[PDB]
Amino acid sequence: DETMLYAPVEWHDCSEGYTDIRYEKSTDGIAKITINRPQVRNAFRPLTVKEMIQALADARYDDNVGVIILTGEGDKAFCAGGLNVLDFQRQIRTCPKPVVAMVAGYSIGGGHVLHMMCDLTIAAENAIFGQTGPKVGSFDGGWGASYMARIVGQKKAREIWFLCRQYDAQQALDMGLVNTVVPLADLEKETVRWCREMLQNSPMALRCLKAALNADCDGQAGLQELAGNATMLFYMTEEGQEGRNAFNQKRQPDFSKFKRNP
Amino acid sequence: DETMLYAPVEWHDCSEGYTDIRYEKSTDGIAKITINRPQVRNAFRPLTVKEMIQALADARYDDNVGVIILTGEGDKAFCAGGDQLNVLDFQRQIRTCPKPVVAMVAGYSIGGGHVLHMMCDLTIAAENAIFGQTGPKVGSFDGGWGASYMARIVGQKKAREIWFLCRQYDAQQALDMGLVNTVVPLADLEKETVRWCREMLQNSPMALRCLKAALNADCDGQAGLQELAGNATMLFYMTEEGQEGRNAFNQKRQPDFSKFKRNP
Amino acid sequence: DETMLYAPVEWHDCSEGYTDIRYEKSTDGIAKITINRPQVRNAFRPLTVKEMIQALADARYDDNVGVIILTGEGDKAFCAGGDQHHLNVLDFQRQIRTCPKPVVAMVAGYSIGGGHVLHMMCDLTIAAENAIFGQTGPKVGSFDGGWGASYMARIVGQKKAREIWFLCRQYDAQQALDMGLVNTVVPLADLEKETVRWCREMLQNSPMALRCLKAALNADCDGQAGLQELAGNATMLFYMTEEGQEGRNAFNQKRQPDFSKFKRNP
Amino acid sequence: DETMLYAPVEWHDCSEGYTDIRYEKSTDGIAKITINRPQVRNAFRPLTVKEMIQALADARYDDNVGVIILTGEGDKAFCAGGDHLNVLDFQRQIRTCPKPVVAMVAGYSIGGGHVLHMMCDLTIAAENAIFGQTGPKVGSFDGGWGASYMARIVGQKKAREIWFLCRQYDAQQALDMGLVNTVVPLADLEKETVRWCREMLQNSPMALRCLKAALNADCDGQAGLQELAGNATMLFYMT
Amino acid sequence: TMLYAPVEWHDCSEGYTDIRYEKSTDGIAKITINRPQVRNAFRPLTVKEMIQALADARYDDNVGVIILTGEGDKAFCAGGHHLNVLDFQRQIRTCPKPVVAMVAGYSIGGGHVLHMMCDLTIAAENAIFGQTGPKVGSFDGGWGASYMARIVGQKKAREIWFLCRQYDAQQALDMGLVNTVVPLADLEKETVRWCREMLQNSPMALRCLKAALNADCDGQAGLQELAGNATMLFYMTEEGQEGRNAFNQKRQPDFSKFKRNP
Amino acid sequence: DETMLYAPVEWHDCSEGYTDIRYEKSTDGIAKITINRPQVRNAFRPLTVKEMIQALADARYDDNVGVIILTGEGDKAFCAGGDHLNVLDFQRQIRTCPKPVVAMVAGYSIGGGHVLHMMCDLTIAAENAIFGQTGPKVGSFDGGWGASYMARIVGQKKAREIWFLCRQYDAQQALDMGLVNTVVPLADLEKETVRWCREMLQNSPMALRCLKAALNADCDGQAGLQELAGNATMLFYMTEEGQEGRNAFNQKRQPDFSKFKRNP
Repeated sequence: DETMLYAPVEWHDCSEGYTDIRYEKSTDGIAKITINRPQVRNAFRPLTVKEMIQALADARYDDNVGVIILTGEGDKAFCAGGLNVLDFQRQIRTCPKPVVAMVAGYSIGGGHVLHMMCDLTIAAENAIFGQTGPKVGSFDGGWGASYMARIVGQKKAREIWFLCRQYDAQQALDMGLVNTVVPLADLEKETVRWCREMLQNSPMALRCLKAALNADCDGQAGLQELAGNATMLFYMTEEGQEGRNAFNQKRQPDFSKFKRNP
Repeated sequence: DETMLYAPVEWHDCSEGYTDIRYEKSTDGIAKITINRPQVRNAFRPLTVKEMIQALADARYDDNVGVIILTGEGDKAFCAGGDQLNVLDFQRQIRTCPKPVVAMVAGYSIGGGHVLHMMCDLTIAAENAIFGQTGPKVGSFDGGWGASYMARIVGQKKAREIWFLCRQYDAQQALDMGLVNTVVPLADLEKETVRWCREMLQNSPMALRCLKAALNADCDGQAGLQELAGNATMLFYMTEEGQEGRNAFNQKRQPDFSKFKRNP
Repeated sequence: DETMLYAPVEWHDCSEGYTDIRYEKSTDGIAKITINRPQVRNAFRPLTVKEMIQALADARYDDNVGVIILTGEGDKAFCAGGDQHHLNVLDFQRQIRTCPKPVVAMVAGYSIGGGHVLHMMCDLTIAAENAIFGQTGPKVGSFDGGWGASYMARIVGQKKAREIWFLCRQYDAQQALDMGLVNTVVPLADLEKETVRWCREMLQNSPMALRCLKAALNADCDGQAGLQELAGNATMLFYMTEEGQEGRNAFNQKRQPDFSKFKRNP
Repeated sequence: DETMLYAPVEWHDCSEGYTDIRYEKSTDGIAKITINRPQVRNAFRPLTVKEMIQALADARYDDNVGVIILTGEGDKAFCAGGDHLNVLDFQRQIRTCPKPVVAMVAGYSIGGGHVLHMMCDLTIAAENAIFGQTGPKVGSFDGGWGASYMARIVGQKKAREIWFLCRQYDAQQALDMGLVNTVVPLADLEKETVRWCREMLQNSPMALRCLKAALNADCDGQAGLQELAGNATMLFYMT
Repeated sequence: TMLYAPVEWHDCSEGYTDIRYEKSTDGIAKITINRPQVRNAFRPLTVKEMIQALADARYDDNVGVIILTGEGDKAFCAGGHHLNVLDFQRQIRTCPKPVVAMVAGYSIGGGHVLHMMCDLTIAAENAIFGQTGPKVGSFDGGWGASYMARIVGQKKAREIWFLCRQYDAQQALDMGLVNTVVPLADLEKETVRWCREMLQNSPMALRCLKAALNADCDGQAGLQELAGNATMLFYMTEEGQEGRNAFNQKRQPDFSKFKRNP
Repeated sequence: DETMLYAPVEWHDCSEGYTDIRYEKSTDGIAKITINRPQVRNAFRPLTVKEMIQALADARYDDNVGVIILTGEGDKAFCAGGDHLNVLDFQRQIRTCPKPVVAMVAGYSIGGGHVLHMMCDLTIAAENAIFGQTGPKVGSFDGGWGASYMARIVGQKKAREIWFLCRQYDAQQALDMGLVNTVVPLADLEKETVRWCREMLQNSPMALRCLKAALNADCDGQAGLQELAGNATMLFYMTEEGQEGRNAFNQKRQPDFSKFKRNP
């Protein structure tokens, strides 16, 4: 249990070919995407987004990977800011595996919306959060606004966007913006523990819950994900197989043989 | 297979204990609930509604029933409405019924009775069918599904016309605005309704319940998500991974989900 | 009035015919449904659910009942969840939802899995200092993607909801309180005393008002299902007005309705 | 019956102080707001919009008025569009007006003028009515109720066609796709419109108000809930 | 020290009976309910005046933010025949400039719904919050209930409405019901500071973000606001000026000139 | 103007590297994606989907492309369905594409193939087009946009009929119910589709992307808001007030917005 949860982690490198990020995977199922541009507090540029999309797609399709971690190189910044990033936001959202934001230092502007899109956020004590749109003539009125309101509520979301202040780790925790705050030195340790707890659980259940939680926000786009999971489940049932069996066996499909539950 | 679809239908009575309705079941999986108060155009009383709720509850739990027909006694009225709010529980019941419910309408479907046919997944209408609301004329209204859901069927302009003026509409009018699925001769109302039921009966009962939930989900927010997510939970229990918990419990061990592959 | 709010409560048993639950009513309008399977941390089985549905329907139609308490027998568990694939619990969930009377979860000890969704469905939750909360689904290969997910997010927010479901940890009373999952935490010895005080504060208010407010709060989540409840209440109210009675009068009097006299307000 | 429905209509003038519109009321409960700029096909300018806002508020507050008709001067145009975006205010006022609003359309209902007839609860169209949007042709658009609400009337495929191509549609096309409620001969336009208004006027004004809010609530989230709850509150003060 | 500079209010209350209406050279408009006798409860005329003043502020090009408060230190607004206050709530909501509730003392019943509708709430240490409707049989099931849930969550909203208790400033802050709590003597300088931080930001960004946040709640009504801001943004771009330019240049619009971004 | 609409269209081949589809572009800005498996009535397999995704992404990033046509090789079929859920990504991609996507349907558009034409903004159908779902008949279903979005097109009664009975519908029936935009002779399918595309290409591309996002936003909750707001942000960057932020940084000074109006 605990000892297993805190066992060391061996990161296998998969960064070959990438320029702005590092991409790594552990034997037990964690993929980590790290923004590697600390000279600029890990702000992203178009290439960085293109690379993260590629890396996240890789994780999605790697059947040994169960959880993805998003983080920034170093301890001073997760991501200080930036529009292909809209694609990336959708990709995080629709990923059937949990994505955890591991935040040390600055998570600001587009970088702040990135951590919010992640299913969970594990913050270090030196973490700082905030938006900058209105101070620099910009804004994210998509998930950056509505989804934030679903995390911290309408009063706080309006404060965050309208004033563009910075919030420390404690403030973030108190408003329910991050899931937990740990000392900088234990950030990886704690983040890896949370991932491992999720890895012990049913991947199909996580996938359906994530779609279900998205469906409270995304209208039909959410229904598409939720119903897609239902369809996938249905193919794995006897009645769902009677269809293909109808072909192979070459005959009329017979569902009269199947039961009808209330 | 028209000789099969239009094959004769053998109803079997199950109305013992009911006063205001008849309740019958065909040998091939169709349940029929008939309002039996033709003297007042099949309007419903609270008793009529209680009975309908019981009968529908029965059809839902009867493993031999795949589809349900809702209709009125005779050829002149489906249901003229509340005999001039228990009906609200019945509407929800039709809504969340995991089997298709079909309104077979001859003559009047008015007021509360018009909302009834609308709640049904499909409506098969005789050429003599007449439709419309009466609330505002008689100082009342159904601002629930009677309003919003109607708008998901005929569009906002037509829904506003139907409710604000309270006119009556003939079968062609209903058909043209998409309020009913088909119009057939009065004499063929039952054979045609039965054919539609049989076409649905040849399809997967699980696929139909999932689709019904999915279509409701476009309208019912979280209540819709509950229906849809509830179907996903049933499905999951019928898979290997969805049985590991149970297997694990029975074998006195920890569940191991590493045995299962992570799909993209 | 402290004295009135903390006055002794007089319970009357209405458990006859029930096997898995107790059902009691107080002289001052509180109905209490108690899961009575403490040997299994009050886990529910199909019979238990059929019984709660029936007791809740009774409370719903009892004009002398204004509030309903849901709880578990003893101090060790509220409800540990489903017992050892039938899903009648979903009907029960909808029944709690559409009940026009406030439903309060009184939680001592464990509220886990399906048992956790039950307290969340309740309008309010009063927790004892020994209460423990959490889901188990993913940990045991199952899930509740209905109100158990979406409605939970409307209570604690999306970050916490994903955490609660993805990790399946257990949370203590202060943890739950801090995240807005329960309404208050009180000593275990005073659980019923405070719960009854909360019920009585609600009982001082208008049943019709609570009914409309509950429907309005549901409507922010339940789309057309929510509008149905809200519109049903408007319909009730309308029937209690002179304009709404002119229809029936015209009929009784078999003349045409005349709404000409009624003002057409802004 | 029909005799009552088709009885002569007698308009009393309430246009004093208005420049771009006419405003009249019948004693049987109809208020009529007419855009009066036929020289430019009844296109509205900012002044026209504040006047309409002002006339609609008057109508809402006149307890003897149960239904409002919005129309254009003459037989050639209902409203050919905008010539400040205060029309968004007017769209919301029509929406939240507790009384039915009927668009009476002769000729052109185009661009901003098309969105105006759609906002109205009902649309009675003459045989010469022509409908359509123009935004994308002229490099603008109405992505509010002009898009979403339109989809709730004619469906998503048609709404995308109307907006993406900006064609003009005749009265028969409009009727077939559910865009207008009826089509009548140009000379019977007011006669039929007034008939529809009188049928509504025979009904419960409280019922109409609650239903309109209920139908808005299927589209306007919490803002629709606010209207509906406001009605429950009004009903409560009568129990 | 620019944020805490003194504030010069200019009176614009001429003609009003129930309210005071003032403007700062700085760009802040302040609508003050002036009925301390009755704890600043509003009557229909008060609402009519508040609607008129808020419209003035909306149309005053020099005003960027609006403050709503009650006269004195004992009450913001104790509550409320015509329900014109519903129109005022919708006007606060659709106002393209942020509206800040400055609360000293009681914000109860209809007065509580009023502070909630405001984008932000600044409370003094002596502020008291809560509903009273069911105590009287009345109720606000519009934004008064659903919107409150979007602020404090469903459990807390049902509690607030069903029991009708009073909550102090700390409790309101702990639930996320108000944005901050400051001493009574600092209420105005703090509120002015928050306003000035907003006044330094892009007004166009703030209006877009306010519509985006409303849009998560108000369905098509919120879409109308957001799209309307899009239409306004479009008229200020080269492509959105091709129609007007084509006409002035006596020629047909030509959009082939413009790029088609991804 | 009609002369221009019916001018010939020259397609330039961009099919290099594709196995299951053809991908072509006209000089006036039309990108066409053709499912090229007529021997199986143009059913898609996972590879087909991956290729369609790549081609649509290319069309999206091609500044010279303003409209996209999706069609199937030959006159007998648009797409007969699946030949495995990567198609869901493709549906999302058609939805969020900031350029109009037009389904050009000859013959069969069934099952997964029917949902595909429905996801397109518009559908131009030939006289011989046939439409329908098959899920429940073969123990499958599309409860996402296949259900809810369909209902936003033809209404809830028709949607329930289409899914529960799994019948086939001819071109006239489809037109009648609002499932397709127009029906043209088979021989003119190409001609008419290009005309419609050309009508769109004369309009503002920015206006079209904004309207498409606004129309999606009536269905897709926060996912639709992301799209609409994303367009608002793009518009904002093209205004002087948006540019003050970038210019400030560029000019080495803190941003100042006092210069801009505070419009009502």
